[PDB]
Amino acid sequence: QVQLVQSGAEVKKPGSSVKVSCKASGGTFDTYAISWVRQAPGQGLEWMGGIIPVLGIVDYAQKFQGRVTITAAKFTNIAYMELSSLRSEDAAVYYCARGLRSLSPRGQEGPTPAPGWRRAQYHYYYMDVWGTGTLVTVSS
Amino acid sequence: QVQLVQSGAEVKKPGSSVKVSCKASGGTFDTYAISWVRQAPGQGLEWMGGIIPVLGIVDYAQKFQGRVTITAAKFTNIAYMELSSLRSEDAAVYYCARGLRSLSPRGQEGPTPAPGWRRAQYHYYYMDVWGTGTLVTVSS
Amino acid sequence: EIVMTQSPGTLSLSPGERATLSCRASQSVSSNYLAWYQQKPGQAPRLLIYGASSRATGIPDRFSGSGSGPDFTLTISRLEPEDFAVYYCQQYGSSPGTFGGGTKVEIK
Amino acid sequence: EIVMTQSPGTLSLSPGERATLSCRASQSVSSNYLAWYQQKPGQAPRLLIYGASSRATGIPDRFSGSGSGPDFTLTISRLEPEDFAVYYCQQYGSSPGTFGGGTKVEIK
Amino acid sequence: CNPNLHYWTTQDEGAAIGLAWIPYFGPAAEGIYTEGIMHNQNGLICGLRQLANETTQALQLFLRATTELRTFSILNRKAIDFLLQRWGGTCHILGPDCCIEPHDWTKNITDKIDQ
Amino acid sequence: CNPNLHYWTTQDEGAAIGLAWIPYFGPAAEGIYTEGIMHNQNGLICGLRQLANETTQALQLFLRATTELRTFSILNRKAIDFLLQRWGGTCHILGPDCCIEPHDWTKNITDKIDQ
Amino acid sequence: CNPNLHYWTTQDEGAAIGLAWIPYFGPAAEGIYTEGIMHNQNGLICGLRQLANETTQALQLFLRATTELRTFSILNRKAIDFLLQRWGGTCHILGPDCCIEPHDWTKNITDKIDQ
Amino acid sequence: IPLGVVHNNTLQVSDIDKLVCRDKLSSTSQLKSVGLNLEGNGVATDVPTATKRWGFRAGVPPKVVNYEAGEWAENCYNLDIKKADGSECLPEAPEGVRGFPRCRYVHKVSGTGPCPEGYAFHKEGAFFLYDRLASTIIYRSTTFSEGVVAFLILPETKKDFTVTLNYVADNFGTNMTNFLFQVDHLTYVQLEPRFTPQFLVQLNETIYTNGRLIWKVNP
Amino acid sequence: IPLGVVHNNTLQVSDIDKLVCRDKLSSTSQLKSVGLNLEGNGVATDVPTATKRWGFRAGVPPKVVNYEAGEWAENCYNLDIKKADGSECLPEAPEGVRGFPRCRYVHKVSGTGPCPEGYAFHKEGAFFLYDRLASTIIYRSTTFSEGVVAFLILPETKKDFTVTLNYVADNFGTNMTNFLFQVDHLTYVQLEPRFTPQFLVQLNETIYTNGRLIWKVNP
Amino acid sequence: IPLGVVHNNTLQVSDIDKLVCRDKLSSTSQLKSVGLNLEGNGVATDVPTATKRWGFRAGVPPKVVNYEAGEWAENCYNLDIKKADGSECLPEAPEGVRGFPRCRYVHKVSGTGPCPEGYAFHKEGAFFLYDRLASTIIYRSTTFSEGVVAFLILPETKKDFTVTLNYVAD
Ligand SMILES: *[C@@H]1O[C@H](CO)[C@@H](O[C@@H]2O[C@H](CO)[C@@H](O[C@@H]3O[C@H](CO[C@H]4O[C@H](CO)[C@@H](O)[C@H](O)[C@@H]4O)[C@@H](O)[C@H](O[C@H]4O[C@H](CO)[C@@H](O)[C@H](O)[C@@H]4O)[C@@H]3O)[C@H](O)[C@H]2NC(C)=O)[C@H](O)[C@H]1NC(C)=O
Ligand SMILES: *[C@@H]1O[C@H](CO)[C@@H](O[C@@H]2O[C@H](CO)[C@@H](O[C@@H]3O[C@H](CO[C@H]4O[C@H](CO)[C@@H](O)[C@H](O)[C@@H]4O)[C@@H](O)[C@H](O[C@H]4O[C@H](CO)[C@@H](O)[C@H](O)[C@@H]4O)[C@@H]3O)[C@H](O)[C@H]2NC(C)=O)[C@H](O)[C@H]1NC(C)=O
Ligand SMILES: *[C@@H]1O[C@H](CO)[C@@H](O[C@@H]2O[C@H](CO)[C@@H](O[C@@H]3O[C@H](CO[C@H]4O[C@H](CO)[C@@H](O)[C@H](O)[C@@H]4O)[C@@H](O)[C@H](O[C@H]4O[C@H](CO)[C@@H](O)[C@H](O)[C@@H]4O)[C@@H]3O)[C@H](O)[C@H]2NC(C)=O)[C@H](O)[C@H]1NC(C)=O
Ligand SMILES: *[C@@H]1O[C@H](CO)[C@@H](O[C@@H]2O[C@H](CO)[C@@H](O)[C@H](O)[C@H]2NC(C)=O)[C@H](O)[C@H]1NC(C)=O
Ligand SMILES: *[C@@H]1O[C@H](CO)[C@@H](O[C@@H]2O[C@H](CO)[C@@H](O)[C@H](O)[C@H]2NC(C)=O)[C@H](O)[C@H]1NC(C)=O
Ligand SMILES: *[C@@H]1O[C@H](CO)[C@@H](O)[C@H](O)[C@H]1NC(C)=O
Ligand SMILES: *[C@@H]1O[C@H](CO)[C@@H](O)[C@H](O)[C@H]1NC(C)=O
Repeated sequence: QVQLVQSGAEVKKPGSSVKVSCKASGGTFDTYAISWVRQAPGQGLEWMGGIIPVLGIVDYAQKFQGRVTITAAKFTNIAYMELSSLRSEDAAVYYCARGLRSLSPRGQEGPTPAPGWRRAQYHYYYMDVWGTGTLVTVSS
Repeated sequence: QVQLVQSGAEVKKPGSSVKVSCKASGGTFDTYAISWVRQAPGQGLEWMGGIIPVLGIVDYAQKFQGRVTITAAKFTNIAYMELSSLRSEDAAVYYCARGLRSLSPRGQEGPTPAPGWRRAQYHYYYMDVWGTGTLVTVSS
Repeated sequence: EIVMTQSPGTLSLSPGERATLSCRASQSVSSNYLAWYQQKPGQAPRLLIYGASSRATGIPDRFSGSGSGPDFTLTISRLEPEDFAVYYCQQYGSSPGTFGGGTKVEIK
Repeated sequence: EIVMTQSPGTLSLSPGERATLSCRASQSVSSNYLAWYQQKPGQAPRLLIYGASSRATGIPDRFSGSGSGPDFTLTISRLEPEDFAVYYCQQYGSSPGTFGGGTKVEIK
Repeated sequence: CNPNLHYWTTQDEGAAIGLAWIPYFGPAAEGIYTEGIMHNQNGLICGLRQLANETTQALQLFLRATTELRTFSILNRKAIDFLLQRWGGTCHILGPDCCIEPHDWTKNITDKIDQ
Repeated sequence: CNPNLHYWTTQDEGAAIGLAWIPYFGPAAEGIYTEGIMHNQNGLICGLRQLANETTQALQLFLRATTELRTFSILNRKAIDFLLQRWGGTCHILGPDCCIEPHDWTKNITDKIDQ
Repeated sequence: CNPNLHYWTTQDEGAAIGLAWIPYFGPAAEGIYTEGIMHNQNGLICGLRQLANETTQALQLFLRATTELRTFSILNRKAIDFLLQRWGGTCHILGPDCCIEPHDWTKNITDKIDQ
Repeated sequence: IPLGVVHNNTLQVSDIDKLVCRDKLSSTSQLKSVGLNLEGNGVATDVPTATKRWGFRAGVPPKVVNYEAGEWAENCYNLDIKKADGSECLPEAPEGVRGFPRCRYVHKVSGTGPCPEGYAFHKEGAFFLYDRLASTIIYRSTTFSEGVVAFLILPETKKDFTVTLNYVADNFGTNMTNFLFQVDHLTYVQLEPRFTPQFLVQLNETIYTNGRLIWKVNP
Repeated sequence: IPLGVVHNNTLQVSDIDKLVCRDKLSSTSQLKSVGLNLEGNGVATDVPTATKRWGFRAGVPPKVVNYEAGEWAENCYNLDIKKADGSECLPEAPEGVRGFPRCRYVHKVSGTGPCPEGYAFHKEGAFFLYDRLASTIIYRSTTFSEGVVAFLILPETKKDFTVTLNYVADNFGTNMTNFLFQVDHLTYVQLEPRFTPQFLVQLNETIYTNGRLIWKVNP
Repeated sequence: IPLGVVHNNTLQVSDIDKLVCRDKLSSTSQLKSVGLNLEGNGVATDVPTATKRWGFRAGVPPKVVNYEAGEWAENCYNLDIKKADGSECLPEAPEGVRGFPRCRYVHKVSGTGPCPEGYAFHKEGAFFLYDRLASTIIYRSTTFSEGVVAFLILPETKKDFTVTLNYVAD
């Protein structure tokens, strides 16, 4: 049994860059897509792109374009999100999960290409393994 | 020069199992017979079975049958006595010692044959190196 | 991303009572790949159902899902005190997949 | 097991005094393999004699043993403060080997 | 098959080299090969590939049968078999197998016959 | 001695294998030998053991005298000595030196005389 | 050049060893060589020094053409080329190429012709 | 081993059991081991296929043979195959083994998968042709072509007889395998088996021009 | 190095300088290297003997030859011998060496002793026969038979020419080696030289049946 | 590769294409690989010369040939050279390599320097003669003579056929 674990809670200033971390703790993250959520108070789980240390493609959520970096070192057991331009709306409990425990090209779907232009593909699957949460408190 | 070191004094409750440890400390215990005694107050040295880490067989004392495990890991420098079903009679200072630092045939003695039945044989020699002792206090 | 909502949003139930939770996607979910998961406040979520109805590993018989297209449900038999969690849905049959806002199950 | 006793059991001696300690086995010791060793309270024991009479490594001339069969002795010359120890015997001439109850040497 | 052969071989020539024979005074690894392109004259190029495929099965059967990791010995061993096949240390002059050419020997024999 | 021989050899035959010729599609290590039992025909079995023991001394003196750890080429070298012994690059026939048999050449001398 | 040669060689002599043939009953290091001192009769050794320097060029050009790292089969290869050079196919009896000595066949051929 | 002989510019095959007295071998300089590529037989040389042509088995002693001459390859492979945890799948090339330097394109492939214990090997027994060495085993980061070998006696006559592609593997052949063609960590091509090395370069130039994470051909 | 020759199933031996015009060698396929065991020669094959007939010396290089065929062994050894502190006694076998797979019984031996520096060699020079390989040195955890190697020429004719016993060692020959045969990790029997592999099996099965730390045969 | 041939104590050199019907090779025992030293040829054998004879280059596969006999060496060298950063410069001798057995003096040298990537080797192509092994490479702590290798044919006849210095590199 692998227990995904988040770092503890912390208080951050607006505009800062928060490195949100998850440790595999009883496994590694090597080739699996580690999906993330933002459980802002009163909200559901807002999704962020999957991290694959040994990546081909990793994703980025549309609502976090330019805001969240999805990244990990190859063959590591620590996965990270980099949340830039932090706002009080981002105060949330963050969680990691294994959302497709093998990012083969099978997990690569998307809108079709146009003649002369191409759309990229990515598809994550069931978040079967979920970790503990970290509360990021954000001032403003 | 090797000087055996026994753990220090401890207080234990009756019914417990005390694993008494001794370090070779300037040697190892590898193939050597490490004999043990129990110096209960008012008594002499009650003998316990010799331990060979890299064992074929190890010995046992009759008074400790079903009471003491004679054991050490292969090629280690730590030797142990597991004193189960502890009673007030076991309140004693325990010591480890080197005697016959090579289990071999001179170290294989015992009752004579009775055809149809077999006897195990083990023997230890003069104990030249004695370690420090551990007082195990046993409640009642 | 994909829009998802949940309903009734609140279920006032007695332990031992059977009740049904509903989730609705703005789009049909391919292969009926909708997940259900639950957490009580202060807890990490656990996957209950995947594939609209199939039970996730280690999930008791009390949890049984259903549905097709964009329309899915979870029926919980003999709801236990430990199950008065906020239930959430997530679409995995499409991409980007998406989460709903949750349905709260609470003791009556 | 094997029974062994020691005697007189107490020796009140002056430093510098010569004295003899005795050990008795219930059985003859093969090859006269009786050991003598001594400890003061708080000390680990040290082998003095092995083989009934032979001196153990690092042992001064003041210690000399003797005996045969089950009957053995240790003579200590010029007894020093460091030698007002409890002396014990052990049989290595049989198996399992055995220990005596000790003979106490004390200052007069 | 492919009748167009782009081939290479080793620059194993002797009188090609002056003082560059010293192995640390030249490429000594990549720049020591030749190349060229040839047509399938007489069907040789595709014929060789078929030979090579037939040889491959025979060879792995011969390789599993040995202990040596690296075969360097095949060219020498086969040169030895070539002479042994022609002459296995035994010879019959009148045997068609000893690979003897007595055609001018005959002339020396008849020159003697005629004296 | 033990007059009998229980022996094994390598399956070094030719097309004895179908598709299992690929080393990764068959035993390729333990199941690639043959075996049998033979009697002491002509005293051969115990005779060979003595030869092998005499050979062992000759062989280890050789090994001590060389630098090659795995002299697997030793038997090809032996084949070379067979050929050199038999014909050291020079072929004499009147003595049994090249082991050529000219004896029935008499018939070809006779035929030349009669042409 | 130096006409006074101190040389050493391998103790490769066959019947030189009694029971010391056993790998760990002989010196196995320094006491496994023979040696001596000779005068340079006819300037032979100085001639060999020149040969060895010319050979080194030919040899390294050869070595650079292969993949074998530690060879010795190279001298056996010279024995093979010797045999192939001399009899690489057919034997031309009266040819300068076979190095067959048919000349004394005259004794046996003449005896037959004379009958 | 049959021996091919070139005679009167014709390749003839001399069965070993048949004696051909006209064949003259004056020197071992006439004896050449030739490495030939599996291209000259008209078969597919792409990555998905090559992966299908590879697999693993333990209990097989390793084997290497040398060679002196050979064919040029349109395509070679350079493999550095790892397990999901980063450990090696392939053996290290032993001393003396070097990657084959005569390839117009080299399909360098990495990525991860389960790598069942054994040596990676060719399914039809083709030899991996390394620089002047051939084996039945794939070695780490070492370039090779796939091929066959032949041994010939040559006549005494004076005849004398790049682009790196980078791919991301997916479990190395476990029924379902897909590859990506990588240009950069942000730039990929989904790899479809019907496309050539030239195609991949041309598509790389197109994506490169148009701002560059993984894109399709869209024919 | 003499060469045996087989003529009408009769051994003849051809000396290096003796020319035999009847020895017909059409190819090297007739040349064989044969490993024979030190069993059919009438010597003791037990464990104590094997220890006695072995010894060590440092500064003696390793030597290896191969063979294609040989005898089956009644008695093989597989040794994993350690110094008292756990350091390895025997050298690692080099790559390509495999334990000999043709043994009815394998005397697998472990235990400890002083292991004088050097390589372990046979006292009369017998070879350690590994799978298809003969060498002068005993290698760690590798099965071998002990024997001699013959070379010979065969006529062109169509003739085509398990149980592990676990023991524990005592000091490797320091004027005594009391071996115990292991029945289980808690059951050992005094090894007596007249107890054959077969008797050891019977002793193991019998005491196991009867409930089994040391025992003796008491015959 | 030419072969020297000894004829009644006279030398002739046999070319590959030179056919001599007079040369009989009854056994491979008549063939020798001989390691000759760079000494009797009148060259300097001193310390700075030996160093000038050595240099480094990468990209060269290593090569070894054996030899059976050779000349006594008055001047052998033994190098155990480290890099400027303290790590080993020279390659380890491979299995089977021991130094030259017959040296009057051994010019053993240690010390450090920048160690250009490559193998230390002879400028003239001379071989490093080790115990019955000749190579193109210098190995750690191993004694060698400097020399050349001849191959030759001998007649069938019964002719049969230390001080340590301690230097530092800069
Ligand atoms: C020497 O020359 C011979 C021909 O004379 C070659 O032998 C055959 O070559 C053909 C290709 O031309 C091979 O055919 C293909 O084999 C692939 C591999 O299959 C292996 O694994 C399966 C189990 O999954 C086994 O049953 C099979 O025997 C093999 O071990 C298949 O995947 C191929 O099928 C796919 O492609 C074809 C188009 O090519 C489609 O029609 C199919 O639907 C499918 O998508 C195909 O079958 C054939 O296997 C070779 N062997 C034999 C015995 O016929 C030798 O390979 C060549 N020597 C060397 C070293 O290459
Ligand atoms: C090739 O074939 C030959 C025979 O033609 C074998 O050579 C002899 O074989 C006999 C056995 O048949 C050997 O005899 C025995 O030698 C033992 C070893 O002696 C040496 O080592 C000990 C220990 O270090 C030294 O003390 C001793 O001085 C020697 O240096 C002896 O220990 C044996 O004696 C014991 O056993 C016999 C019964 O066999 C009892 O009668 C004795 O009382 C005693 O208990 C015995 O002498 C003989 O030594 C071998 N060599 C020679 C020159 O004769 C080859 O071994 C064989 N080679 C191969 C590779 O198989
Ligand atoms: C086989 O035998 C032949 C001779 O028949 C030897 O071949 C050449 O021999 C000459 C004479 O010994 C060598 O010449 C010497 O080279 C030294 C090294 O110079 C290097 O560095 C300079 C730059 O500083 C470069 O220009 C040059 O090319 C080299 O890379 C010089 O230092 C020597 O100079 C001294 O001696 C000469 C007289 O010989 C004086 O005139 C000078 O003033 C000075 O005192 C000299 O020039 C030549 O290098 C050898 N050839 C090769 C390829 O090395 C073979 O060496 C020999 N082979 C073997 C294996 O033994
Ligand atoms: C894809 O095309 C680009 C553009 O030509 C290649 O990048 C250039 O490579 C050459 C070397 O061959 C360098 O000198 C240029 O500086 C590179 N230009 C860049 C990065 O802008 C690129 O290598 C090609 N492909 C792949 C598959 O990696
Ligand atoms: C000694 O006896 C035991 C008990 O039968 C043998 O061990 C069994 O071996 C078989 C395989 O042949 C296994 O399936 C059993 O599970 C084993 N049993 C136990 C308890 O381990 C053992 O091989 C015998 N050893 C000998 C003859 O050397
Ligand atoms: C491949 O498919 C077969 C059925 O044809 C199945 O038994 C096997 O487990 C599958 N292997 C993998 C790796 O999916
Ligand atoms: C073996 O016995 C001899 C006396 O015969 C003795 O000198 C030697 O030291 C003893 N060796 C060992 C290892 O005990």
